[PDB]
Amino acid sequence: LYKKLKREMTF
Amino acid sequence: AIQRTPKIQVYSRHPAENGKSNFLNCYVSGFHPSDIEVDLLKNGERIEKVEHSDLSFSKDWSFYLLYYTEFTPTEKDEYACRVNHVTLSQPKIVKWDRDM
Amino acid sequence: GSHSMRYFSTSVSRPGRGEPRFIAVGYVDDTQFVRFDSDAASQRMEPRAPWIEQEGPEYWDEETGKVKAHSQTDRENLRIALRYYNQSEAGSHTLQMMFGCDVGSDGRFLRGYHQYAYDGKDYIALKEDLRSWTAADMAAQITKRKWEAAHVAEQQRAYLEGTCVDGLRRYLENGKETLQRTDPPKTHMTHHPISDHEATLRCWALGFYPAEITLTWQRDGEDQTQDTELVETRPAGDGTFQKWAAVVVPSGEEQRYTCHVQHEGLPKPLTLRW
Repeated sequence: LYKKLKREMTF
Repeated sequence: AIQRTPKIQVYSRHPAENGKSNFLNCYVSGFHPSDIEVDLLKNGERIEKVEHSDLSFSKDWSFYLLYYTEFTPTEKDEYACRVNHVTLSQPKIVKWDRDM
Repeated sequence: GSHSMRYFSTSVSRPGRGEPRFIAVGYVDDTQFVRFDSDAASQRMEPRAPWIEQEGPEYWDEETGKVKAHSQTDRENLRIALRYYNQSEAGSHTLQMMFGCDVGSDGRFLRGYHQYAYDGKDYIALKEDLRSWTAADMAAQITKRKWEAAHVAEQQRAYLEGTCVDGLRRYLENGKETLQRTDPPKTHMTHHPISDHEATLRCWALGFYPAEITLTWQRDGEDQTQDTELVETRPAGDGTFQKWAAVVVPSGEEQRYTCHVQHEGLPKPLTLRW
């Protein structure tokens, strides 16, 4: 089961 | 942008029996960057249908790929593996040993 | 015994050729199960394991949605990094990413991993305590300060412990045939002269799973790691693994040497003598 960050966060 | 020279290993899946259907594996590992070219040779000629595994790396962030093909060795037939990489002045060719 | 599940993400820019290439693969222990490829025409997460083909399409649609979210995350992560370090866009740069979790023999949570690497070197990563980040350079401290304020460490910790473990738990059931097995290695020695005063002793381990193994050479019970050549463990291609170590010995002193093998599938370690 792959990670899902609710709000996708980038550098 | 660090660089790593690949560790090439060529070998049969099962220990070879002349006239028995085996798999030929060329396994490169511990290299960087990820772009690499691997071919499998029969007496010096490139083999057509060859599948490679999916790109993955180890804990040290070094990539490893497995190129494999089904084959039936003989006493005569020479096989080898040819790998080019940004770290190699020329492509390196590795002949397959029945005892390696 | 203890078990592990990891996802490995690799992104590579190709400046003249357009969009970066994203490649991700799943693993349970040393067994691969799924994969995803940016340049694949399928544009879907595909099973690489036979025991995971049984999953419903609700599962596949969910996974393939999250992996695409990560793919574009890393594509922009690459743009941020070329800005952060001020590398020219003509260069091709790499971002590797790994995350996963470990469980004990009974299945309780053990450790967790969330980490990135830029051009083969550690960029950022999650500490074992899972409340903090390790950031090498001053570029990563920016992302660290970004991810601390956004409470990223807490959300992944919830994933790693809650979701990562529960999936690993069902996988280890689904694949009980393959996954939970342990294959003992089939071992032997080969003898290869070079000169008339020297010969090569090679100790083999064949067809073993998992791949973690320890090969050893000795003389008279004393450890020979001086003259030892030992290859990296190689996948057999059928799901098992192979390895060997070798020493050059004076002939005829050969049975004065012993080879020692340790593996999970072995009740007692093995001793091989010529």
